[PDB]
This record gives sequence, C-alpha cells and structure tokens, in this order.
Amino acid sequence: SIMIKKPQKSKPGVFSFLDPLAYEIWMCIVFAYIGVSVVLFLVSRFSPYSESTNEFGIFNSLWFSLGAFMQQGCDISPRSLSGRIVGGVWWFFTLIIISSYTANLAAFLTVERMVSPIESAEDLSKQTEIAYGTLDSGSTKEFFRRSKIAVFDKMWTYMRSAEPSVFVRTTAEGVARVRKSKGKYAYLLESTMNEYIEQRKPCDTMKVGGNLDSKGYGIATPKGSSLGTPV
Amino acid sequence: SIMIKKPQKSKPGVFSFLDPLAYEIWMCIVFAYIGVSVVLFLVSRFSPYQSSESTNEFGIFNSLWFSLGAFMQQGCDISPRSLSGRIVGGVWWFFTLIIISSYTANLAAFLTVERMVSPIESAEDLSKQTEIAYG
Amino acid sequence: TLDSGSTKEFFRRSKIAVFDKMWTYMRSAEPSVFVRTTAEGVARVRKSKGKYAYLLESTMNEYIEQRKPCDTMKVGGNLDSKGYGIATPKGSSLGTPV
Amino acid sequence: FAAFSLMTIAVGTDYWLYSRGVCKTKVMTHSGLWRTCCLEGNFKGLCKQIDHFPEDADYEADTAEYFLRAVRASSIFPILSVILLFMGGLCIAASEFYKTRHNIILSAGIFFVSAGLSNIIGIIVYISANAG
Amino acid sequence: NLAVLKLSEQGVLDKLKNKWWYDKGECGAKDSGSKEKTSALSLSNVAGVFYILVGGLGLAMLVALIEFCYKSRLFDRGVQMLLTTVGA
Ligand SMILES: N[C@@H](CCC(=O)O)C(=O)O
Ligand SMILES: N[C@@H](CCC(=O)O)C(=O)O
Repeated sequence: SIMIKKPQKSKPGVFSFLDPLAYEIWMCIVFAYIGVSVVLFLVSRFSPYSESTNEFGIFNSLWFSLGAFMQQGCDISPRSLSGRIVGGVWWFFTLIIISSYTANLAAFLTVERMVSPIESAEDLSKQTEIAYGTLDSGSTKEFFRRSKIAVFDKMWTYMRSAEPSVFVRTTAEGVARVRKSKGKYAYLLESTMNEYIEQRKPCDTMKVGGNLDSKGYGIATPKGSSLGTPV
Repeated sequence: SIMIKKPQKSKPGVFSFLDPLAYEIWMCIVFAYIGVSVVLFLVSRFSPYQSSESTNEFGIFNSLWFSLGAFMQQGCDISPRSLSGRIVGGVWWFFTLIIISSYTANLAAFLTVERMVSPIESAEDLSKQTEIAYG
Repeated sequence: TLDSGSTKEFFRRSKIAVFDKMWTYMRSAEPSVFVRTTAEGVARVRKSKGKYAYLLESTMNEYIEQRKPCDTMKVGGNLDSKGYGIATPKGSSLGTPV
Repeated sequence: FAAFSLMTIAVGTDYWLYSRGVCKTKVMTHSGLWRTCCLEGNFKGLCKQIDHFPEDADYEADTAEYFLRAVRASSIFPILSVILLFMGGLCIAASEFYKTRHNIILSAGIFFVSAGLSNIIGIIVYISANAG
Repeated sequence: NLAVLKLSEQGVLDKLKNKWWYDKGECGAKDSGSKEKTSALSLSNVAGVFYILVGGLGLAMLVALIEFCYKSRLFDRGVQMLLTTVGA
C-alpha cells in the first residue's frame, strides 16, 4: 500500500450559514438597505399639498424595506408615484440576491469531501511532481526490479533514475520524510505497517488506494533441519 | 495547424443576471405584462351598477402596480374584489409561479462562467485584417 | 465483421487481450455473427433492436450516418490507423508513375 | 463636520488595505488609494504611485474592464462625496443668513443624501477593481 | 517497408505515441479539467444589480423634485378624440 500525508480538512465553524455570500456583499447589502429606506422617507415626507395624509416616515420605512426584503409582506404600500417607482427597484433588488442565496446554499449542502489525490498509483507513473520510494534491502524494492507489468516498470525506472535518493534505510526514516515532505514524496510499504501508522498519534498520515498483491508473513527455518514439520 | 497565444479568461459582464433566460422570453414577458394589466383594467371600471363607478380602486395605474406587484412575490394591499378580473389574476399567478421557479433553478451557475473569446479559427482574417501577423 | 475482410483478419492476428477475447467470442458463435456483404450487416443491425453490434470502417460509418433513415449511430472512438491505397501487381512499370 | 472630517481623512490616506506585493521594481504592503506604499522590508516607507498598466491579450475596448479602470484609478465618485458634503455644509451654514423663506435647508440635505450615494458607488468600484 | 507495417500492426506506434505525448500530461487543463469546486460569491459577480439599484434612487428622487417644481406654480376632453383617431 501507499502512504501519504493526510491533507488538513476545514471544519464548518459556528457561523457557517453566512458562507454563500462574502463579507463585502454582506456590508454592501447593509449600506444599500439604509440608503433605500432613507430615500423612500425623503420622497414621501416632502410637503406634497394635507401633510399627515400619507403614512410613511423613517420608522415605518425602515421596517417596510425589511419586510420587502425578507418575503413577509407589508402593512402598507407607497401610493405616490416616485414612491412606487423607488419601491419597484427594491423589489427587483431582492429577487436577484435572495434567489442567489438559496440556490447557492443548495450547492453548499451537497458536498464537503476532498477530491482525493494521486490514487491507484497510475498518476505516480504519470506525473513527475511527487516522488516515491521503498525500503532498501527490501522485498518490495526487489519486486519492482523483477516486475514486468509496464506501469510498475516505469515506476522502477523513475525509482532507479532518482536525484537525490528516493530510497531510505529504515521505516521510520521514510515516515519522517513523508511527514516533512508536505505532499512531495510518497511512500510504499505494507498494509499492516500502514494501518498501524494510521492508528497512532498524530494521525497526520493516510492510506490511499487499494492493495497491489497478496504477500504473506511466515516462519523461516534453515533448509533441511528437523524443526520444519513441527513448526 | 495554426498556433496562437493563450487568451485571458473573460469573466461575465454587467448585464449577466438576465442571462439564464433568452431575450425573446423577456420580450414576451413585457408584452404579457402590459396585456394583463390592461385587460384587468377593462374588467373593472366598466360602469358597475351613489357609487356607480368608484366601486373598485383599480385604475389603470393601480393595475399597472398590481401586476408588477404580483410578479415579484410581494402582493400589494388591494385585491381584485370581484369576479372575472380574478380569472385574469389567477392565471397571472399561475404564470408567475411557473416562470420564476424556472428562472431560479440554476442561477448561480450563470454568474460564474468564464468562457473564452477565440478571435480567429478558420483563418481567413489572416487574409482580411492587417493587424495580427503570421509566418 | 465482414467475411473475407481485413478487419476479420486483424482480430485473428491481434494479440491485445481484449481483442483476443473478442476474437474468441466471434469464433465461438451460435449462429454466425459474420456476414457476407456490408448491407447485410446494416439490415441485421437495423432489425436486431440493439442485440447485434457491427464493426466496420469509419468512412462507411459516417456515410451510413449521413443517410436516411438516420437510425444508426457511431459510438466510441477509433481503434487504429489503416489507409486506402492504389494496388498494382508486383514488378510492373505502372508503380512509380501511379 | 464629523462626516466631512472623516471623509477628508479617508480620502487623503495611505492606509486602507494590507496585502502582499512589491515596493518598487525595475512584502506586506501599506496600500492605499494610489500610493501603494510599503513597510517591513529592505526599506520602510517609500510610496510608489500606481496606475493601470497590465500585460494582457490586448483588450481593445473591453469596456467593463477598461472604463471601469478609468473610473477606478481616478477617484471621481469618492471625491464627489467631499464636494457635495461641503456644498451642503455651506447651505446649513447659510441657513441663518437670508432666512425666513422656509425653503433653503431642504436644499441642504439633498447634498448629504447624494454624497452617500456617491460614496457607496465608490466603495463598490474599489472592491470591484481590487479583484478586477 | 516491411518493418514499419509490423509496428503499425502490433500497436507499437500507439504505445510510443502514448508514452511520448499522453503519459506526460503536465500543464493544467488536461489534469484539472475534470474536477469540481463548489462556489463562493464575491462582489465582482454582483455589481450591475447595485448599479441599477443606485440609479433607480436618483431617478426616483429626480421625479419628485420636478413634481414639487411643477406643483409650486388628458387636456381638453374633446381633443382626446383627435388623439385616439390619429393613434388608431
Ligand atoms: N517483509 C518484507 C518487508 C520489506 C519490503 O516489503 O520490501 C521484507 O522483509 O523484505
Ligand atoms: N478495406 C477492407 C475492408 C474490409 C475490412 O475492413 O475488413 C478490405 O478490403 O479488406
């Protein structure tokens, strides 16, 4: 199996519902709210000629614009011509933004999962960016030497043509090298080592892809001694 | 084959919000918006029989306000209040339900597009213009 | 494929394993998956209702697509790079002027 | 008076935003309106005056990327807030003299409204051409 | 003449072309053309909406200014018939 550095995913914070609009838009919608309501006030109380006939003011107007923004209706409507011709602009203004809001919140509430890089080792043969190595004096390093499958052949070609040494001397050496390479050096080992390294602190490593073959550990004896069949 | 440079990713312009609906549909919207308000004006103010004409509050401009009000999801204060203007208004309500729900289906995909520009392809402007060289 | 055909010979002599298994299925056939002329296989695919595919060359394919009743369709990409040519008997004097 | 003071302080300013860029070619950046001045480097406080000159695919008259830059690196909307703001500050100052016509201070507040309307446009176009 | 046809027959040309063009997909769009990012809406997307919003305010205010201008200082039921007959 193949071990890489686990990329650090981001968690949704407390105010994770203000996400599908950025803070520039959130301050501009606050500014324009004040502006529209005070313009609607100015145009309403303007000595029409008697004076207390119309029903608008600064306070009525401040929650009229809010009740038009969030779709909750109102209690009254602008009756003067310029009041109507300013209200229609705010009506158009809400229909673009709040629709964008819901239609994009439906996009944030579908996926949170990362796109999962160099999986299944074929891009390890393809790309030249992230390096990879094995253990020296190792059965895996011998396996890629003797292997005849073409993708493994190109992997062995890249491993033997290396600047500097992609190979390491002990297991923890390559562990530390991948823990410090920041996703620039992959590592090849065996899946039991892999899951043991996953189940320890700091959990910054990760197994990707599937397996490649079926090896097996065994008990080894010298050839011909009497311990063989009882073991 | 013809090699040219890379172009730069043209981001969408100012009037892109009305982009998900083609212009002909917008034209028919304006025409139907005029027609519905005028037909609703005709059904009222039709000598309703000392209040013999001012039974309703729907003038032509009040109707022009009501139709635009009902289109963008906030109803106004008045209501049709009698029959046969309302089988305009209910049909207009059905119209405004079916239209803007089709409007706001995938709006956010239309405001981040960034398609390219591609000045020439089958060359022939390399014959026509004098600006861009080639050798 | 077409009998007495270069494609039918190509799948016989081919060594890529997926093509080998395709040749295995074509030689182990009940009834004959092979046809005698092009229009025979055309009619067979037009009547098989998606139960018999057909292999031919891409120029034949796009010509059959650009005719009525347009009920056929090219799927996938290509597989190789053949080429049509002019054929002469070996050694005659027409070779280099042709 | 407070609004006029704050708007003048805000216009005549080196410090609006902070980002990472250069000081002077051919770095944490103390960047403002046109003096993209800088700190924390080899020298601290050399204020390069900036304008527009990209190296593009030669946009000929691409207007939403050109005329926008034209309104950007010449502040006409942010500068007009100062103009209307003092223009109305004179009218509220001229309220006492030439009085009892009960009409003049109505003209004053329109300037204060419209200066804000210019300001809000200037903020939008500045945030626009920062990411422009 | 007999040698190049063997390489065309056995796909060796395809293998070499794949090795020297398609296994070295390096720059950008070939690799990253089939990925997905969700969104984050910035102000550069929504700007003309604010422009329309602000211009409508000035238009509405200009309307009431000339309204107060006129009322500080159709016609002839009758010639409406002229208007509708020329309009028809
Ligand atoms: N069991 C293996 C571990 C190293 C390797 O996989 O190459 C060995 O002793 O060779
Ligand atoms: N040109 C080919 C057509 C048939 C085939 O592709 O097998 C031939 O004459 O053999």
